[PDB]
Amino acid sequence: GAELLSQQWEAGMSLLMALVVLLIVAGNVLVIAAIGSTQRLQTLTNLFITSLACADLVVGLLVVPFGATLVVRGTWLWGSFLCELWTSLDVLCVTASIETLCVIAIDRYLAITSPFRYQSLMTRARAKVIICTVWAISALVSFLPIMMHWWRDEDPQALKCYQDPGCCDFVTNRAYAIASSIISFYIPLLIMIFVALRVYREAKEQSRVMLMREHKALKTLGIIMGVFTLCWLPFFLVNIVNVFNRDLVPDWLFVAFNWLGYANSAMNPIIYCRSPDFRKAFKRLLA
Ligand SMILES: COc1ccccc1OCCNC[C@H](O)COc1cccc2[nH]c3ccccc3c12
Ligand code: NA
Repeated sequence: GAELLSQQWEAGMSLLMALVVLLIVAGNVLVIAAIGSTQRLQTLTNLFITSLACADLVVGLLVVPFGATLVVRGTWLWGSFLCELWTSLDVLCVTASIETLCVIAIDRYLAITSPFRYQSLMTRARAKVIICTVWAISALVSFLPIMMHWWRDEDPQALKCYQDPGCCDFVTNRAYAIASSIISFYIPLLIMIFVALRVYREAKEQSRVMLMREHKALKTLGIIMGVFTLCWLPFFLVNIVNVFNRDLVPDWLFVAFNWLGYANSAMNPIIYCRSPDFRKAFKRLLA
């Protein structure tokens, strides 16, 4: 009865979760194998795309599976330490993603306003240093505050969760909710939007078939940026609203918005099918 409902729901939800995991992983392996085996896809810009695929891969392999076992079994099975590690990895991947999108926007702005300065300034070795720098900064603002417990609240319902090994709710104090949201998300979001609008203005101020092909590619990048925003902004708006008033937004919708964020990790591989070169490498690799 209660037990039959539980069996039906657990089995259906395990299946949906396996699908999501599979889509995230297969799609981002494909992006990475495509770029890694197609000389024509090995541009500097695509080094940043690979990094973005690595963040989404880590969400497919680690973040979503743990989150799935929690949603399905209705308890955390893995101990306190893995709860904190899982949370740190979650925060890391969102931070690395939006910082990397920001870099991509800046790379394109430079290329479109100073193609020659771009040429002498930007090399493989420098792109790699930029990628490492993004992951370094992202790890810094993710792991250390979570591992030093700067996020913990003193409310008794929070302390209840922190003491129960089967609770892995990321219940935070307000200061951390604000500061961490601004540092990991809002600041790079704003930078990315400001730069992406400038790139649009510059594109509008611009042989003909080659200019077309570039503009198709710029719009692809513009779409991954806009869809990332659409997928995560609702979550981070509710995160701030909750600080000021917990009743304005029902909890089920806050949770749904987190899952929409996770869903973003399956979207870029599909969006890259707008490109002939990606489409051809995908077809070939699936052989
Ligand atoms: C809504 O909770 C969940 C329910 C079921 C399964 C997984 C769930 O996710 C719990 C962890 N999700 C974290 C979110 O997936 C990512 O949240 C963040 C990413 C980057 C910086 C951040 N700064 C912050 C301050 C407060 C809350 C979140 C963040 C945060
Ligand atoms: Na706990």
